[PDB]
Amino acid sequence: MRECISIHVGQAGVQIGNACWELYCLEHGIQPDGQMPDSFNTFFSETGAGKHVPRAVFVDLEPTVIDEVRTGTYRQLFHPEQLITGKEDAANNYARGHYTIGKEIIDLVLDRIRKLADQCTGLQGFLVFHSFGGGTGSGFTSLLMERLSVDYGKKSKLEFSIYPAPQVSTAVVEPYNSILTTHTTLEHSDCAFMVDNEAIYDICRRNLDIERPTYTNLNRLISQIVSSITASLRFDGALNVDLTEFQTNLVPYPRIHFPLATYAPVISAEKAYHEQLSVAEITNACFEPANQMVKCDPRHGKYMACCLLYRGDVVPKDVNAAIATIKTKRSIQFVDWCPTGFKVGINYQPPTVVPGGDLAKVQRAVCMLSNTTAIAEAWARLDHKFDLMYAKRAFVHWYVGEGMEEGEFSEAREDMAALEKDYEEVGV
Amino acid sequence: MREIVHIQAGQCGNQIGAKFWEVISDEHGIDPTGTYHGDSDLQLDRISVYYNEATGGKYVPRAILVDLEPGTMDSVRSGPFGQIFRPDNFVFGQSGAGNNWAKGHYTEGAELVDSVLDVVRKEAESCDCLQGFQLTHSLGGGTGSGMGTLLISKIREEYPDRIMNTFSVVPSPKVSDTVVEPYNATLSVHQLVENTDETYCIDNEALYDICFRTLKLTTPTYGDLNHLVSATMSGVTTCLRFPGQLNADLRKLAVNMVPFPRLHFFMPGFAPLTSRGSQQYRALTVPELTQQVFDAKNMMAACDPRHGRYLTVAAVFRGRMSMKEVDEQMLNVQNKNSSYFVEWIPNNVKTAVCDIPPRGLKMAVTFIGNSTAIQELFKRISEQFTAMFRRKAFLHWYTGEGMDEMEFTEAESNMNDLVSEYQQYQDA
Amino acid sequence: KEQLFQSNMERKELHNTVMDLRGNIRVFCRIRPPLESEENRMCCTWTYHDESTVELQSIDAQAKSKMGQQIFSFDQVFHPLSSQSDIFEMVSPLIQSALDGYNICIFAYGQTGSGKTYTMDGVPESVGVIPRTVDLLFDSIRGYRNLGWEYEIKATFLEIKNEVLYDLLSNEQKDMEIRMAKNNKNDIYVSNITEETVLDPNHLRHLMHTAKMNRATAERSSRSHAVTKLELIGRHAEKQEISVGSINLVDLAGSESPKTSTRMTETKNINRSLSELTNVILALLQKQDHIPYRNSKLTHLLMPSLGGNSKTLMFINVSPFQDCFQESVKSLRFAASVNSCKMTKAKRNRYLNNS
Amino acid sequence: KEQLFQSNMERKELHNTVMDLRGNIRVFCRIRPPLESEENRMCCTWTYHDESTVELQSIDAQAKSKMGQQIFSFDQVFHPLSSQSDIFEMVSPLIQSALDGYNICIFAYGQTGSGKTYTMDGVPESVGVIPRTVDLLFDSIRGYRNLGWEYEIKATFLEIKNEVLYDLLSNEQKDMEIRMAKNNKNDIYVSNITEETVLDPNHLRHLMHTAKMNRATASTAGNERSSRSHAVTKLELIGRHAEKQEISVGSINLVDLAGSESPINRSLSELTNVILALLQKQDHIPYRNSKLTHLLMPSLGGNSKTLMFINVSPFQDCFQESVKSLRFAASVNS
Ligand SMILES: Nc1nc2c(ncn2[C@@H]2O[C@H](COP(=O)(O)OP(=O)(O)OP(=O)(O)O)[C@@H](O)[C@H]2O)c(=O)[nH]1
Ligand SMILES: Nc1nc2c(ncn2[C@@H]2O[C@H](COP(=O)(O)OP(=O)(O)O)[C@@H](O)[C@H]2O)c(=O)[nH]1
Ligand SMILES: Nc1ncnc2c1ncn2[C@@H]1O[C@H](COP(=O)(O)OP(=O)(O)O)[C@@H](O)[C@H]1O
Ligand SMILES: Nc1ncnc2c1ncn2[C@@H]1O[C@H](COP(=O)(O)OP(=O)(O)O)[C@@H](O)[C@H]1O
Ligand code: ALF
Ligand SMILES: [Mg+2]
Ligand SMILES: [Mg+2]
Repeated sequence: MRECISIHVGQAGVQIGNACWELYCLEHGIQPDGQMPDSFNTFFSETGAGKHVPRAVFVDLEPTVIDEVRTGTYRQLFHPEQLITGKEDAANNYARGHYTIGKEIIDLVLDRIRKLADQCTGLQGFLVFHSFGGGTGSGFTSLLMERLSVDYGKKSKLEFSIYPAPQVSTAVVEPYNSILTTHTTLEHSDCAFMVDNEAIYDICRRNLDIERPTYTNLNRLISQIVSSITASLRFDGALNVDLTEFQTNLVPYPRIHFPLATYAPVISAEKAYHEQLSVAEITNACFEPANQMVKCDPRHGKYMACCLLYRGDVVPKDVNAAIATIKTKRSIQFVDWCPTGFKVGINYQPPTVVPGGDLAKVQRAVCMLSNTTAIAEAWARLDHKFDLMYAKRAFVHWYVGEGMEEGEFSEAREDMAALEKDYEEVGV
Repeated sequence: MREIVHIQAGQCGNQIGAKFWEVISDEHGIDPTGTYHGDSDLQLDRISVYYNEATGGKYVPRAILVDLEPGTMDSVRSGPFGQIFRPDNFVFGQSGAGNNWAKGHYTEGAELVDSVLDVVRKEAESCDCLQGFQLTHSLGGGTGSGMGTLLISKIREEYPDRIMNTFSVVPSPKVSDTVVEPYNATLSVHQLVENTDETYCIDNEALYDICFRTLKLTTPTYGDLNHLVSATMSGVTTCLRFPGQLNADLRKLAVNMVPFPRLHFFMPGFAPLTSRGSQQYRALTVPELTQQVFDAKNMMAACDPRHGRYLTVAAVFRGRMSMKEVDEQMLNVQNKNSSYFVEWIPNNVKTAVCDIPPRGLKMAVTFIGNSTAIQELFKRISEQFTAMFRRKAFLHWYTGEGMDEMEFTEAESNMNDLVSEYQQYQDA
Repeated sequence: KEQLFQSNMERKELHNTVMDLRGNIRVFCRIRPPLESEENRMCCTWTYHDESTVELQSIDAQAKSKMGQQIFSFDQVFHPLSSQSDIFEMVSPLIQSALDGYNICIFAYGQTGSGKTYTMDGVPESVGVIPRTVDLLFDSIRGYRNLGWEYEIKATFLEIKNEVLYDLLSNEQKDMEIRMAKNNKNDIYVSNITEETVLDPNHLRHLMHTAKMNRATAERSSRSHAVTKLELIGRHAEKQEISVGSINLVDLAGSESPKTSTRMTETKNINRSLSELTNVILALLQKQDHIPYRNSKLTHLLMPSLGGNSKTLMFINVSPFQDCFQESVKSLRFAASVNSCKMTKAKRNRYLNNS
Repeated sequence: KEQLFQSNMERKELHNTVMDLRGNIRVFCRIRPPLESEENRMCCTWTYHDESTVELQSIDAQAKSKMGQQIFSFDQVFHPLSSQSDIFEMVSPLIQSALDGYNICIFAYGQTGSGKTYTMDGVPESVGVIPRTVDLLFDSIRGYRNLGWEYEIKATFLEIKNEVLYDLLSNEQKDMEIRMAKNNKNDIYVSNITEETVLDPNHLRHLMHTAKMNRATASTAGNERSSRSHAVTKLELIGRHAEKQEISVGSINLVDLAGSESPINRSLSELTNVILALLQKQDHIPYRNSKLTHLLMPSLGGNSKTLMFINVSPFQDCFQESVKSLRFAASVNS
């Protein structure tokens, strides 16, 4: 059994995982208590009794999010021991969650994930859900992810860090958190799927067409994204691409591992009636210049490779025809080294939606994953923001007073700068 | 559970704290007796961070009431929600500092701060985890200002990690009720900025005009001023004590509002400021609420933002609102108030939506800005100080209490230093 | 050859002058003899382009693909074969300037095992800067008794740790505050400090020895700040003048990043010191109108030593090893940055007692 | 031999570095001992505050208490017991720097009868700055010969009285103008001047004697011509190394300033203003406002070294001008 586990940390990630597991239970027909009136073997750990506990440990320095899932219907699904709490969060400080608080907390989660790995027949990887600007999403996760590489590393850790919103930085110190976490993630990051909240807002305005969508609505979009992403493992399909193949398919370079997610059927129910939900139309939708989950210009970005998690009533034959036209599209640009990265994880399992789910339920779906150099500009602006703040040493006192060092800040800066050079070098 | 302990100093501090705990009890449905009669069990979710349960639903407010004249506390006994305190907490003196900071710091104030520290620390280990100290007092009188500084020194040395969210009423620019307040406030803020990390500027005439004109009040009784500051004070921590989509705490804002150690004074605020019956002439909504929260008319001190720049802002938005509309609103204010905005630090905002709104009020926010507009306030205070210092105007009261003009000169120098920092970073 | 020796010796004297005369901040990069165990574990490469310029090549695996020539030019670069006298001959003219009536401050910057105590304390083996400068100062004092100047020495020992000021001379827990003097706004003193009048070098040795046991009793030594203030007053009865000078021996803590083997609060205080120092020195390089001297106790205590009438030294104790190569080169970057820094003009203290 | 003078070259170079680091413009005060014809002259109360400061007091108690403090600090103070070697001890580093490609200015300042002339010219019994400088210069050139450096001395003698330049080496009166040098816009030259080439100290001694004779000194004979004129003697050093090039061009400008006592002051006041502006690091220096400052413009730059002597008469009747000279000197130390 190709069983895999997921971990959740920070305000962003615990709710993300909750919505993700909502769809997982929806397609596994499992109740919040954990009974299914198979496909959950990889995720929901069916015990001796009728209890399918999904492999998901939710650990945050702030216990409020653990309390929210405890009050959440999936209180039974989310094993209470898997729900690791804390006292103070990590502020907006990677150093706080990397050298003072999360530094000892990771060990407790290490026991949780390693015991889950013992129960697991064949661990595939780690679905870490978090943000970049988040203090716990930065230091705690970066130390947790790097410790996972120390513990195993062989497992295809599928990093899922929410890209920090550029237009509005929820944290004024988001740049530091983002660059510092990548400084301690890029080296151990097997394949980091990237999603920006602002891009989801734009999708909820151009496709979902929701005037007032809460974060739960963003999590619902991510829920469908990860449902299609792991659909290959949970459900058989024409071509099942797992986390191991995801790494080979998405990341072609040891440092170049930041593909942006993309869901074709993110249109509203009315838009679903407006469209014919054609395989070709949704292929174009998942390759539209404004479906990238990160604030980047895909047309100007060379795509290392695109992984389409096609699912539902779709055949690779129609996908090949549709993607062939997209390959000819001049707007779609791939790196000269790999200009034919059109590998598609075609599956024959129709995507379900949570009752009341914002995303329209479509008979077919495709989770396009494009590792493009367009995100180099996004990494550049993140580095630039950190540079101007670090230039006059702003908020550095907090980090250094939490185990950070100005030398490490400079290392993070050159690491990100070198990553941009790697991106453009892959493009040309 | 990251509890917080409350300190009261001076009659202003005691009265504002009284109304503050009344407001909190309203929030958590706490009877004046101490027994819980609210309906939302979520009121008991973090009730421990303020109300330590004693016995049978009787929750002791975690309050320390300190003064050198018994009259205020006697009123507290007579006043409702006074008997709700455990009477052991009312640790007070008899003579009175007499609006003399030196008296409040070496005379009766010394003995009482010495006498209460034991009680407050006992309450401290009575709690599980601690965050900080609110020295709810004022700089108007020598007592609360002095003993508070004596206490803050003891509080800081014994609990340096704790972040002291002390609230103070800055001496009015026009209403100099205390003739020696230039000397007093200055002596206080010397030691404060030496130790503290977050103060506030509240002007009696500022709230006077606010209630007169924005609120349409005719009798600005101190009750209104106490209620206004108490409401803002509650909103500061509602993110901590209550769940929300994006939860913050004292630590978040503590590490977010201070680019530098010393530069740690802030201007608070709240919204909306609807009048007695203005419900018709506008329609209550979060756009208009944001619109009228960031204007100088909705400030808190006489510090006009028309002479300073918002270095950082920490808007909380207690309730349920739209992350988008706040994003575009901060965008718009950044565009229009870029002049009154630190260009050196971009992307400065701390949206921290907290789900539960205030009582009977659907929508609310508490503005907290580190605007570089205090330097004029410190300038006028330093001017008053030096004007009363050229002739040592009524210096005999202080010098006679075993004190020297040495510290007066040093405090004036440090206040000049704060002015220098504010102007230097506002310009640069 | 005799004329050749005179010429080269005169030029060597000019070398000593220019360094301090121009300065005004003498950043010194001294490379200690690499420890054999740490050598065979892992070591980096260094080449001295001249006596004052060092290039810490490394360029092995990560420095190979990420960085180039680590050539950094300074005031003086010391070989691992350099002796205590070799680093001390350049301190002697500055000690002469201090006894002339100038304030002098000394910093020892480095990580754990760098050799900061071997510079200042001198280490049990041989002697260090402190005993050598004591002997030199006493010799110059008797020389100026032959010149008619009577000098008194005041010694104050202070230790800075976890933001709490500790008196190295007394074990009693006392509340320390640092404050500018009433006579002048520039000079700053510390209240309730154990002040003693030095009578002879023997008593000074005894008190230094006791203070060093108190320091060791208080791995805190590698991570705690030691401040020594030696105040000298020179009375000339015939001239009716008083010459006032101060010597500030400061032992900095390890500048290493937290990594794993570190505690929270001590690391936070070290970050206070290093970050506030970096910010204020950068502002000085920036020619900023205001320099925030009152963010940390360190810069406030040495406000005269950093922004007043004083001449201050940088000693960059660097371990020439690849494991610490990144921290070492960061130290060299900061040392070059402060080499570019400027000190407020020092002022010789002359006070005529005619009135 | 070669290594000896190579070390000497490095040594003298860093010596000029120390000199520039000092800031040059060094001010010194010299006091002349009373003569046999001035034993019946009222002196001043000279109490010596060390060898770097001196203050003067009037004997008149009615006036002593009415002037307050008269303390003035210097880099070095010369007493009447100081011999000419003591004054020359601080000229030799400047001459060595001049040999290195730097411009040196030697100035003597004070009232008539202070001793400026014998500070610069001196007597046959005790030579002044000029003979010691030329002897040391020729010895240095003889030393430089061993490393291949070929030094040629070009001496020019000129006098400035009323902002008009006069040549002291020829009686053929001409019109001489101050003009910017052809190969250097910062360097200066004066046209029609007799630029003789010095071969030995005897030749320059003869040239100085001829210049003095043609000067027609009247400092004491009517107090008309010599007492109100500037005696500017320029020594130029042009050293050329074979197979090394890298020529060193330096000049020595020893100027005997005219009397500073109250009555031309047109050049003296401009020189004072130029020196004060140089001490203040002023962006614009009024070099062209006078002939004397314009002539010495290339020799008053940042790299150039300026030397100042303040000679004062220790007499009561000279007190009112001695205090003015000491105040002018104190405009430098503060
Ligand atoms: N999609 C989505 N984004 C969220 C959610 N909650 C927070 N975020 C995003 O997370 C960022 C804010 O950081 P937080 O997630 O609060 O930080 P954290 O990971 O909890 O770590 P701390 O800063 O230590 O509290 C912003 O980009 C938010 O938009 C959520 O439920 N869904
Ligand atoms: N906002 C507010 N300010 C008050 C109130 N009562 C007093 N003040 C102000 O605070 C000052 C009292 O300072 P405090 O330290 O309490 O006085 P003391 O105890 O007599 O030394 C007064 O002079 C007023 O300026 C009140 O109820 N509300
Ligand atoms: N020149 C030297 N000769 C011999 N040993 C040295 C030298 N310099 C440093 N060391 C060694 O380095 C070690 C560091 O000691 P110390 O200076 O007390 O700690 P730190 O270097 O961290 O301040 C000492 O044990 C000492 O033996
Ligand atoms: N150091 C000295 N020793 C002896 N006599 C001196 C000294 N200095 C000046 N005099 C005398 O002062 C007289 C005036 O000459 P001097 O003052 O040098 O001319 P000037 O007024 O041009 O400077 C001379 O006759 C000389 O004898
Ligand atoms: F090891 Al140390 F000062 F760094 F004693
Ligand atoms: Mg040590
Ligand atoms: Mg003459």
